Amino acid sequence: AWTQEKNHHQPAHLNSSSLQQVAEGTSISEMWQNDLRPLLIERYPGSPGSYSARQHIMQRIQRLQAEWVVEVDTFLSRTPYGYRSFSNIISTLNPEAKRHLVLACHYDSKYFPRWDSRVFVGATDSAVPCAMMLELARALDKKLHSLKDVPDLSLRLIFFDGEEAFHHWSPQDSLYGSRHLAQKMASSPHPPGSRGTNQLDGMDLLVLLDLIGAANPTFPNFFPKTTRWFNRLQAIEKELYELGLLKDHSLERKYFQNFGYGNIIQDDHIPFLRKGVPVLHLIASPFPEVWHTMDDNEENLHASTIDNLNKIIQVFVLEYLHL
Ligand SMILES: *[C@@H]1O[C@H](CO)[C@@H](O[C@@H]2O[C@H](CO)[C@@H](O)[C@H](O)[C@H]2NC(C)=O)[C@H](O)[C@H]1NC(C)=O
Ligand SMILES: [Zn+2]
Repeated sequence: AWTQEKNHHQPAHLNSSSLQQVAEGTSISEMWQNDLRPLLIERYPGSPGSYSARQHIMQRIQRLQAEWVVEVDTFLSRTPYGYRSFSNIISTLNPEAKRHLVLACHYDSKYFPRWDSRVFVGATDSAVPCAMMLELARALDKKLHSLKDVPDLSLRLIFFDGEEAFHHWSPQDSLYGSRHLAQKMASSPHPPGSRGTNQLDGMDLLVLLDLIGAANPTFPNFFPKTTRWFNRLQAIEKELYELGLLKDHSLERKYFQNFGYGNIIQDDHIPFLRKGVPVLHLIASPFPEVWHTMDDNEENLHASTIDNLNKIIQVFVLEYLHL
């Protein structure tokens, strides 16, 4: 049986001709204004916000001509203030297929106390992620639809709710969603019901994205596990600025750069990675120079980036999936 095939996969590099067509088949002003901004509001749990968002998504997907199958995992937990609810979102093309490329932001904000009209939002941290993840199945829509035949392998999106700790980051004041997804992924098997094959077996990669939207970032590579793939972003990022599908960018300041090895950063990803899942963690390091200050907004953003960085994986994602 499969479960071990996951670790043989290598991609289909396309050519310029194609490489052109969807460096132009993406508009980061379309993203800015349909996907992104109408999330720029306070969207941590309990909040009127944690719905205007959640909901916002849902149709943002399904409105699409491709093939998504959308699930709200929702549950009740221990907040250092009591028993708030939580709502993980789970987009899915080909559910029956049984190995998946998946991308996954945190869809919530930080709670921040209320002493004036000003209020947190989190641009970079992190609606920017989700926003691309949204671009990323718009732009390449029908390419994604073109696969109903129907080996087993497709595309899961995930939006974790409860990235952050209320008062105080801890092993048990944080990640709420993430963890609750693991032993729920783990519990349940697909095939339904292939005995020693649950949901955590078909998770092919996991490219978690956080802190995305500053000028001039740098992403380590943490897990050699998945750096063979990191190599793809070495690779994409050059066969590419060369041909100049890249604005306001040079390769003597690369962000997909290789040295920050086996390092102590703790997102939503840890407990997945801790059923040995191969995970890929991508996250301006050092942190956007405004992280969490009230100043984590539009202002200090930068189209360019997001974008360029929006293409890029809209290749990898392919590649992987033999387009
Ligand atoms: C770029 O790659 C594609 C193949 O992925 C080439 O065009 C395709 O070629 C075959 C014809 O049998 C089919 O896969 C498609 O019908 C073609 N169309 C499209 C739209 O991709 C294309 O010629 C290659 N470009 C080069 C080599 O410059
Ligand atoms: Zn944060």
